[PDB]
Amino acid sequence: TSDMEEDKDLMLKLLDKNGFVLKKVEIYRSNYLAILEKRTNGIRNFEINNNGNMRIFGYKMMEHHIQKFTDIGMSCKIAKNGNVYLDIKRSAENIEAVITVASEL
DNA sequence: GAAAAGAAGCTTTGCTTAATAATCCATATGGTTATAATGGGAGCTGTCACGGATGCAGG
Repeated sequence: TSDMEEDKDLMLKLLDKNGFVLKKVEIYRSNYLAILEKRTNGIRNFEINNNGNMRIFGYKMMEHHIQKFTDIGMSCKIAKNGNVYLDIKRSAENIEAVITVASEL
């Protein structure tokens, strides 16, 4: 969707803004991937699904980071190896909120 | 005889997970300590009845 395009525009705007460099930005399963450079704060990528949900996924994230993203109301799915899903709705205010909580981790 | 409806048969896809890079950490191994530092310790103490093998000795 073009809303996913514009939310990609503000996403790269606020990740490029806040000094969080990217490994690669990928359209994969027709979904966006704002992948972090290193596994910083136990986080892998800042992805966008086309199903109205931008998602933050990681590997062995600390609990207090997860609490900081449930401050802005995000779902989580831990795995058996430390893989953690973080669901939020894809919107510009959620772009600003997720990248401003990620910008203070 | 039409028309909803449900399966056959394709696809994706979010999730998992097994293979593999990375790293770190137990582990071994050896070295190296330059004053001088000179014979242990529990041994049980209240069996016991037989018995055969030493063991010693004088004729």
